Amino acid sequence: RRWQWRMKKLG
Repeated sequence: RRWQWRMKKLG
């Protein structure tokens, strides 16, 4: 993963 998001991309 390019980072450690959670659900920011989803929308």
